Amino acid sequence: TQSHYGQCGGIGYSGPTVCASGTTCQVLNPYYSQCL
Repeated sequence: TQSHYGQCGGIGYSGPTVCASGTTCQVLNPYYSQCL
């Protein structure tokens, strides 16, 4: 799973798109999404 402040992933990311419980996957850029 994607750790806090890590890239959950935007378009193109096929792995841990799920963020750690409590953190929100925020798609900042279409390809860069971070777990805040």
